[PDB]
Amino acid sequence: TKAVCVLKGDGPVQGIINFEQKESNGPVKVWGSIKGLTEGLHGFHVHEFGDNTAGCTSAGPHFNPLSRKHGGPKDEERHVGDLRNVTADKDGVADVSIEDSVISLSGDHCIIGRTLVVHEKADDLGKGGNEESTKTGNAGSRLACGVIGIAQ
Amino acid sequence: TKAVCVLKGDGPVQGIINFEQKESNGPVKVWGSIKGLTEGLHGFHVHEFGDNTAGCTSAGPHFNPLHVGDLRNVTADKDGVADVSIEDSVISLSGDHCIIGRTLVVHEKADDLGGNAGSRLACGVIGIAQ
Ligand SMILES: [Cu+2]
Ligand SMILES: [Cu+2]
Ligand SMILES: [Zn+2]
Repeated sequence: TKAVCVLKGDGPVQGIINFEQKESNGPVKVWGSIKGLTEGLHGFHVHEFGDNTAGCTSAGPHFNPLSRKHGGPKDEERHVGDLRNVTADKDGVADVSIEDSVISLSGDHCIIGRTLVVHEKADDLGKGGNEESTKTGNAGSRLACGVIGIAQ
Repeated sequence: TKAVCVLKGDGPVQGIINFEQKESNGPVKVWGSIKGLTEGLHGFHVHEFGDNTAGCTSAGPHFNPLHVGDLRNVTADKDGVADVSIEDSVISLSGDHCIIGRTLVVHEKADDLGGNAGSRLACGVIGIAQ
């Protein structure tokens, strides 16, 4: 399977992110770039709904089919949608090259038809000592998003 | 099971289309509106790929896993608005005819039902809704 997402938002933030899974239960490669970002770390998650009728707001919460706590490290408790942080350079460009073992593009709990979101602030990966850390990672507002679609 | 699609293009054509399927073995209800169209019939199809990196062009061909994406035509009234109210039992929101993650496209011309529908005016990726 291959998938793709066009990220867009109100601001200068935009990008394209590609997904590829060679085998049914194989790792998913996630790669592309996002620009218009402030230099530094930006939270990066799959959200539950592929509903962009009210912008990124209508995407709902982090995609969490197992009803677990927010995280990031793929070897510890997380939402399925938790993809940690992207890092923007001095020119505001975040080149993305990730391999994730928890998301999938087929079978149970796949992310096709859901929304990819890039955030205002860094994701604390559920490591903070506050309630918000366990829910959102304190990544703040949604800067750009798009629906994840099947690609050729 | 519910889905939604925001149709956009590089012209005036735009709309929102909703999909609801209460039963996995039953019909999908398709409803919404599209504005900015020329009066008359317009091709209305699910295309294979939910790839909008090149606008509607990257959506690929008419969706056909066997066409399954054959939703026929919408009718734009004289004010350029098409009211969409469709029940289709060929498309699905689950299983093998699943259209989630694919692209809904509205066309310049009428689908002659056998498809000569012309340019892709607006499109969007079909996403899971609450
Ligand atoms: Cu998020
Ligand atoms: Cu078509
Ligand atoms: Zn999370």
